Amino acid sequence: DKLKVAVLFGGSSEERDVSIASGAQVIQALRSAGHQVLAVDTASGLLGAEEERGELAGVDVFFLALHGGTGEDGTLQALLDAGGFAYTGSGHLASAMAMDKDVAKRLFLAAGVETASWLMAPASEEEVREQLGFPLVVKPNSQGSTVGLSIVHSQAELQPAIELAGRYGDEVMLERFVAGREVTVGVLDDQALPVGEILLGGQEVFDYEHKYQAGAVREVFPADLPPAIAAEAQRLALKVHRALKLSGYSRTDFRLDEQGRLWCLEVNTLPGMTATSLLPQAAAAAGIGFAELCERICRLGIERC
Amino acid sequence: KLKVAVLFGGSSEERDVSIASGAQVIQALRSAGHQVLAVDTASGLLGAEEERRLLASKVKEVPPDSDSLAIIRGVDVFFLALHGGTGEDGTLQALLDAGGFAYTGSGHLASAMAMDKDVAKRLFLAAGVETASWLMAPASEEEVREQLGFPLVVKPNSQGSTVGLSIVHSQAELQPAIELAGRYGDEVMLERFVAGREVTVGVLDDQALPVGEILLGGQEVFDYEHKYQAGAVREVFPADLPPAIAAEAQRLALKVHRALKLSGYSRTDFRLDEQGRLWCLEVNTLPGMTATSLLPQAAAAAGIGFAELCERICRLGIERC
Ligand SMILES: Nc1ncnc2c1ncn2[C@@H]1O[C@H](COP(=O)(O)OP(=O)(O)O)[C@@H](O)[C@H]1O
Ligand SMILES: Nc1ncnc2c1ncn2[C@@H]1O[C@H](COP(=O)(O)OP(=O)(O)O)[C@@H](O)[C@H]1O
Ligand SMILES: N[C@@H]1CON=C1OP(=O)(O)O
Ligand SMILES: N[C@@H]1CON=C1OP(=O)(O)O
Ligand SMILES: [K+]
Ligand SMILES: [K+]
Ligand SMILES: [Mg+2]
Ligand SMILES: [Mg+2]
Ligand SMILES: [Mg+2]
Ligand SMILES: [Mg+2]
Repeated sequence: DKLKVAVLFGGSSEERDVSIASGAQVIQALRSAGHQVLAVDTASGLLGAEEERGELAGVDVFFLALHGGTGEDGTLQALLDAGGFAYTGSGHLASAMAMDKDVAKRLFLAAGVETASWLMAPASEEEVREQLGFPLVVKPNSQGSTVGLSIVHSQAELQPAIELAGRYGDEVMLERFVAGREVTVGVLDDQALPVGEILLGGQEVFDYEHKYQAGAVREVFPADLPPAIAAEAQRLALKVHRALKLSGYSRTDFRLDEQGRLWCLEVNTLPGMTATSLLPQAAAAAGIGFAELCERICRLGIERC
Repeated sequence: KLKVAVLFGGSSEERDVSIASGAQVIQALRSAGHQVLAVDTASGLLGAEEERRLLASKVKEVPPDSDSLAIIRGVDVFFLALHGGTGEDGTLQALLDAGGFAYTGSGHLASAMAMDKDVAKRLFLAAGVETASWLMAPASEEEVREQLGFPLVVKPNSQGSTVGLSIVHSQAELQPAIELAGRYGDEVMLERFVAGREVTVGVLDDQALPVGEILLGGQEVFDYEHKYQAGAVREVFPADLPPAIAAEAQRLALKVHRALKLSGYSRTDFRLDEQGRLWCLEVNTLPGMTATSLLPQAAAAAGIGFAELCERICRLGIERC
């Protein structure tokens, strides 16, 4: 039968605007399926009639429409664990691991999932030149939505990029740049969804502004890939999902180089659920509408907790 | 002087060990001139009468049974004298993060990884630290014979104090050991048994402490009774090891401590086989501070008294948070 769902969204991370967009979509979708939905901005509280345009007693599950920060890195998950509350997405350890890109890439390698060489800042000019080369990617260790990320083409560009990434967290990653195509794989309850490609044109990376403006980039589900490469991307994403002990759903990002080899960048335990977002498009390609997707995520969270 | 809240007790199978650790830490910090509040996380901030009775309780031969645990279930720094469960697996750490409180030991990711022995061992190998072959239940008897063979160790993935652990010498013993380990958590490890010597390395503030050896006599493993009954086993600090082996154990323990992003202090356990190879079992982020505990003995061997050790752990927590 129908659920009472509290959709937690907003928060105080650099991905707050993305989270508000996700929360708005999920609230409408679950209401469309006849569930009772309570909208909670975790930076303010329970929204009234106008703001949407005690009561949480009897809530079956908290839908975590949050992105980044304490909402995605395990902190909120542990808070809800300690309160005995059911929630969607991955648990405390799994969420904390997937947000730490450094730790996650060590586990990718342990699972047989290819990933680009990297160093954590600070790194000397010698270490960078010997192990990484140019161009390279500087990114915060625990951000999302491409926040804080720079492409570094020469040694003189490195320090400003590290300082930029350092404004968004305590650790900074220097990663070998993988030239090629942009591929992403959603997982829903231990099943891979159709692979998607993001067509970047002349751009080096998939940045914040192109991730969340409608029509800024073309996104193709199922991607126009040789069947064996798409099957490999799905095989690897499931290995990542299982390796980090994720639950419910996830979305894994790959770079596909000009030689046909896939390189795993990261996995996201709370991927975007907006209109332009990648995971809903992969689900729709699999035949799963957005409302059904939201309900299934709810029930997977209930079963786990 | 500081104002310290010592959190202890909890509702894990290591509750009695935690009470014993908290009692020592509270006593030592009060001797050093600090104001100390005692907090059993199973109830709350204790009054003097409930403090007096709780802290006098000694660790028993067996851990607190499930039925007993069912009934149980201006501060400068929170000293976490807890062991296991939510007190050590990152849950409480995240609680304290969210409240902006300073606490001792490792953060919430680091604590969660060290309690998950499976994940920790993957990171051991990533850091160049040897560790024994292992499988996670469910594993077919076919897989077990092919990968591990006998003897092997069955242990809960996320316990401590040797709770739920069995040595399996034959096929018939395997299923009962897995059922036992499953009464103490959701995940169960099967690990190749390493015959040899029992070696442990404390770390304090990114420095290794003198290596210790636990002399087990004829016992194959270091169990709950022998860990906490006084005089049950002889423990040697600094261990009587070839210097190159002790120095390698210390190098590896520091690699483990840094690999899992631990903070403050830790204690890493190894088995040393007859060929001189070290095999890393686990690292503990909230090691015991009881009167029979290993970390205080390593600290003492480095010239660090117990009260000073407690104070230094406090200040490392304040500086981190
Ligand atoms: N090593 C790399 N090589 C090439 N492009 C990269 C690399 N790392 C990141 N990028 C680009 O930056 C984007 C964001 O990187 P990602 O690692 O997915 O972090 P985020 O969590 O911010 O999405 C990717 O979608 C990709 O376009
Ligand atoms: N693979 C193994 N080989 C030999 N002895 C083991 C092994 N694993 C555990 N033990 C024994 O069991 C004890 C507890 O195991 P450990 O991995 O340290 O778990 P705990 O977190 O319960 O201390 C060890 O001190 C050791 O005596
Ligand atoms: N974390 C963002 C927001 O929702 N989905 C995301 O994926 P990412 O941009 O991290 O690749
Ligand atoms: N976890 C226990 C209690 O404090 N220190 C301990 O180490 P372990 O027995 O886990 O090796
Ligand atoms: K991530
Ligand atoms: K441990
Ligand atoms: Mg991400
Ligand atoms: Mg990404
Ligand atoms: Mg342990
Ligand atoms: Mg141990």
